[PDB]
Amino acid sequence: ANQASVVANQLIPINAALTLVMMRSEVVTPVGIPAEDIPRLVSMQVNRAVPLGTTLMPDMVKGYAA
Repeated sequence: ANQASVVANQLIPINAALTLVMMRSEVVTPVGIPAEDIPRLVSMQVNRAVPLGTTLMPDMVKGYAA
């Protein structure tokens, strides 16, 4: 597997806007939002709490559509 996903680098509280310190890139399964989309996720809000080490999925970000 070579495809990396965005993984929460800290607990992201419900309704928080994403910042760069919150997002790392890891090869995990199941695959979530592509790690190269991290720039484009900044300031978007999550619709649930995302614990440390959880893969960020399309349905967890408000307004995500790519």
